[PDB]
Amino acid sequence: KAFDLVVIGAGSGGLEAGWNAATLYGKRVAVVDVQTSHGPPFYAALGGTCVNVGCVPKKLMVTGAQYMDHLRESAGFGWEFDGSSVKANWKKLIAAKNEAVLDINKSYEGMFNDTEGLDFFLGWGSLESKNVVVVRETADPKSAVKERLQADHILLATGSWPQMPAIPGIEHCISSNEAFYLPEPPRRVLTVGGGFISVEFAGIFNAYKPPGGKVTLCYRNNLILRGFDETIREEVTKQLTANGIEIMTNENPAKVSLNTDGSKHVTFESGKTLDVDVVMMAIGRIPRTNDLQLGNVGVKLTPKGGVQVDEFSRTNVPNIYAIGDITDRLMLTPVAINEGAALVDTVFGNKPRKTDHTRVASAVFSIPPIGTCGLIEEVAAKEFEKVAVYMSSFTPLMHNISGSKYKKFVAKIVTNHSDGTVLGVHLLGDGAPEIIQAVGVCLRLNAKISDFYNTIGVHPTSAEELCSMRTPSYYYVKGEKMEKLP
Amino acid sequence: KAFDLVVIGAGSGGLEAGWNAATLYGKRVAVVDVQTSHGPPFYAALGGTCVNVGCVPKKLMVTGAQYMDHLRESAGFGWEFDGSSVKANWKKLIAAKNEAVLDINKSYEGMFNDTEGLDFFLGWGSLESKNVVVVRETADPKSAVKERLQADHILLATGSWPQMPAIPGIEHCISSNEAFYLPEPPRRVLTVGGGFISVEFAGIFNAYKPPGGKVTLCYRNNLILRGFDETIREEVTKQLTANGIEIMTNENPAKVSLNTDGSKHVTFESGKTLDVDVVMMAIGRIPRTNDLQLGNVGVKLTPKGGVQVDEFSRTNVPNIYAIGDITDRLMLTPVAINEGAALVDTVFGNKPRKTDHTRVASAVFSIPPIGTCGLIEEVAAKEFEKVAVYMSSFTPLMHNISGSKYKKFVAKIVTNHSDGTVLGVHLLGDGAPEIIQAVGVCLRLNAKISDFYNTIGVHPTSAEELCSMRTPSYYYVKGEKME
Ligand SMILES: Cc1cc2nc3c(=O)[nH]c(=O)nc-3n(C[C@H](O)[C@H](O)[C@H](O)COP(=O)(O)OP(=O)(O)OC[C@H]3O[C@@H](n4cnc5c(N)ncnc54)[C@H](O)[C@@H]3O)c2cc1C
Ligand SMILES: Cc1cc2nc3c(=O)[nH]c(=O)nc-3n(C[C@H](O)[C@H](O)[C@H](O)COP(=O)(O)OP(=O)(O)OC[C@H]3O[C@@H](n4cnc5c(N)ncnc54)[C@H](O)[C@@H]3O)c2cc1C
Ligand SMILES: Cc1nn(Cc2c(C)noc2C)c(=O)s1
Ligand SMILES: Cc1nn(Cc2c(C)noc2C)c(=O)s1
Ligand SMILES: Cc1nn(Cc2c(C)noc2C)c(=O)s1
Ligand SMILES: [Br-]
Ligand SMILES: [Mg+2]
Ligand SMILES: [Mg+2]
Repeated sequence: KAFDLVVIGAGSGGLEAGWNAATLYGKRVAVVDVQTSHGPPFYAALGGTCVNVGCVPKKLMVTGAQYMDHLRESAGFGWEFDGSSVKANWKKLIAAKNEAVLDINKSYEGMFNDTEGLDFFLGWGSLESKNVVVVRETADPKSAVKERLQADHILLATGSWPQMPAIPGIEHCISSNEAFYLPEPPRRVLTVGGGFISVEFAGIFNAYKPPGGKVTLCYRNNLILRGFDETIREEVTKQLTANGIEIMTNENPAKVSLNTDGSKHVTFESGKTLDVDVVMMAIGRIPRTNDLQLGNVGVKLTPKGGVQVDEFSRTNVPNIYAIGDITDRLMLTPVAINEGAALVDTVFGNKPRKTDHTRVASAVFSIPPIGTCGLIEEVAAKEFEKVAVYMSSFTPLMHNISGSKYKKFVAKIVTNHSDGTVLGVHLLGDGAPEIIQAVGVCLRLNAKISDFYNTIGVHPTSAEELCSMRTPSYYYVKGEKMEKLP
Repeated sequence: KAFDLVVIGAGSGGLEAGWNAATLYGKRVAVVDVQTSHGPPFYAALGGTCVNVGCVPKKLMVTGAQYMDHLRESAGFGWEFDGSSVKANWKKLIAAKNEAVLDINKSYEGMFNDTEGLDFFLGWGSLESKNVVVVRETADPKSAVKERLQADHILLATGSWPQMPAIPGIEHCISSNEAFYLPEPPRRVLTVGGGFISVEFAGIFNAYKPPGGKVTLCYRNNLILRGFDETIREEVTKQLTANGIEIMTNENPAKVSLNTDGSKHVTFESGKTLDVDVVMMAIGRIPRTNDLQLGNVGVKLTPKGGVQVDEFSRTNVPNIYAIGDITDRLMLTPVAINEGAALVDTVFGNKPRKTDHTRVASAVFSIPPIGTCGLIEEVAAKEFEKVAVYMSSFTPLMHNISGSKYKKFVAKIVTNHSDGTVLGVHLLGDGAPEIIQAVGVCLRLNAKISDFYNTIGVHPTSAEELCSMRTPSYYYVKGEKME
């Protein structure tokens, strides 16, 4: 019942911290989660949000959705078929995804049993005191104590949870959590939000919709994918539109009612209406702090609800740390993992290390996908006197043959024009997520535009475009956009 | 007519050199090629081997061949269709490829029309003297003179040509050149060679073969793709086999005769026999120096037939340079292009530059594909006291669902273990050619394994494997493997 480390949440960050502590420093670790395998009622489970209702299932489902493009595109390369026999069996996709996620759930179970002093506890973690975690049967603080855990160090890794706008008929709407388990693919769906989860799911639904189906994505402002490169935001919008997805910008649901047939009558703030079979809210995720009872030990939260941390993932309470989505910064699995590894190398390995939250490669499995690392030009332009933008945007040849002429590949490099240093790389097109990973290493090594253009291309690839840009397309000078320097 | 530079071969390296000399250095430039557009009789043409009968068309045809796998694999993700109603129309593929190649031919035609001081001449270029290129009607040096071009500077850029073994019945065999123009897809095809062209064409033929067809690849040695990472060589063998390609290793054609029905009767050195519709020789490519009459100026060749060059692409004759495959070093379009730029910068820019032929990212568009940059471990292990190998090999999750459970993604990093410097990165699996490009930039920046494993992964990707390897799988210490 006494542990070097107690971790609340057996997710991306929590398991990395847990496993590393146990196996790298022979430490004694307790990991708490509410559920041992994916799905209702708690959705996240052993493995965390990414494994159960996140990156893993989403990617399998986006891969499934990609086959709609492959069938259509194959014809240009001489593939012949009756397009009339083509059906997208959503139920098969969901059962395959479920089997894949369950096997990972079982993978982690074996990990805990096989591993000395690494123990899993089922139930709800909360803080009783500085050095005691209590595991309860429910999220209610009043429920039975399954366990009392003595902790030299406590790690909070409870991640995040979908925010559902408090509108009349929100109970008719789902989140990404329920999207993973729909028994049937919606004919008509409204994905609410302009971020990666809304965009990815619009893609998935668009491929699996029954005949005369329609995917509508709404976003409360003017242009989806805030924080992404502007060229890419406008291009993804076009390419989603080109593939039959209806993008409603400057629109936001005001309420939902059930029609008598069980469909959803959506009324927008603008007064517009839309009938859909599914309303999926993806307007944001919020740190899961409530249920930990942070009032009991005085862990400080931010003006946004995230556990306040320093560079070393330390709370205001010594021995108590927080990593991943609960910190409400970059909500990415590899960041959570990095923070967990760093924390344990600091606290248990006597090798202090801080996660670098700059120059993080990330992706959107939009169709087609985004791969990005480092600063967008608007952000670079406020920090640096002289910023150069290099841009190549063209439909690759195979997509002239495929018939998908709308699939422009976009490659942008943003530099500090004073020394050539690459500040950001932004890709839109097939392969972008794979291309961008080694770009992350390049940025860690402080690569300049001349390091890219002096490297010999791999031909033929989209990636070689990154090694073919020698001349800026335009600049920002003291924040001002212009074709040419003074 | 008088030119600052005459370029023989309007190819990857020749066009880079010509354009750079004309537009960046304001030189007057002549370029010669034997054909204005792709295909028979001379196959390569304006644009070079890559455009006409290489990288460009082959990548399109592999993309086409990849849909066979997308067809089968879609079913695991719930796609449901009439499997018996699906046909691979090779005629449509070839027509789509031809239009794509012709469009490039035409744009090069336009580039010559619209670029002042860059002139294209049609026919066969050779050296009359050290400042005179003669353009003639045919490869025969007694053929009619079309032009005589006075040249301050001459660039040899004629590329390479398929090697055909002097065996009985060679005339009943084709090379990659003819493979691009087969009117119908062969039911039975033997690809001869373990190199990238044989492997890539085996994948193309395998996808478009008519019902009950069969692709056989034969190679003289024990394991295909010599020069590639050994783990990758064994996996690509297994993955080709799993997709119905017969890999005949330690086998080589002794002779070919025609069966009565016009099919090819192949006799292997081992006595073995195989009847096929097509025999594609992909056993090598040799520099195209015969037709250049280099004996007229005394340009030094190797016994191989390549033009010998210093690191600046200089022949033993001043004002005569060679770049690209004719130099028989690295036969890649981007290397030829790099050599052309470096030469012109050197000669016309007084900006002296040599192409680094080390740490060049390359690909094989096998199914699945390879991406590689830098040294394989066996090579590193001879040149370094301590070599670490970081290896990750696993069927990615999507391929458990797709049913292609044979599709292991291999990621291998080879380091100098004394300081962690990455010497080589070798990838097998979907995306590998796209992943390896920015790896080339890493190796230029002398990336260490710690630069890889301290970089935060993009998830979920195959590429993140490169950033998830903290601990060597095994070592070479003074040439010896130690697990
Ligand atoms: C739809 C979707 C798609 C995504 N796609 C990607 C992607 O492609 N790439 C990417 O990098 N990221 C992606 N993410 C984000 C990624 O899932 C998260 O950043 C990551 O899982 C956060 O890790 P963590 O360690 O913060 O917590 P999580 O992995 O969320 O783990 C939290 C765990 O804590 C448990 N828990 C919560 N409260 C308690 C309690 N009181 N007691 C016990 N256990 C508790 C939960 O059951 C859960 O298992 C996606 C997210 C979603 C929702
Ligand atoms: C099937 C195949 C696939 C390939 N795939 C790839 C790949 O994916 N990626 C890659 O990087 N490389 C690839 N290559 C290699 C690439 O094509 C070559 O390395 C590149 O084209 C060589 O460029 P170059 O300038 O040396 O010559 P080339 O591009 O071959 O140009 C030589 C030109 O000279 C002309 N010529 C020859 N003799 C004469 C003469 N006497 N007078 C006038 N003109 C003449 C020819 O008509 C030709 O246009 C492939 C090669 C082949 C055969
Ligand atoms: C720094 C930057 N971040 N990103 C990607 C991203 C991530 C990760 N989460 O939200 C956005 C937007 C950019 O494109 S600039
Ligand atoms: C017709 C259909 N058959 N397929 C398989 C396929 C083909 C053929 N090319 O790309 C894919 C993917 C479908 O997904 S509908
Ligand atoms: C150095 C290395 N070069 N390569 C790729 C390659 C190329 C290009 N031509 O022959 C080989 C083999 C490796 O795999 S190790
Ligand atoms: Br061998
Ligand atoms: Mg245990
Ligand atoms: Mg001209």
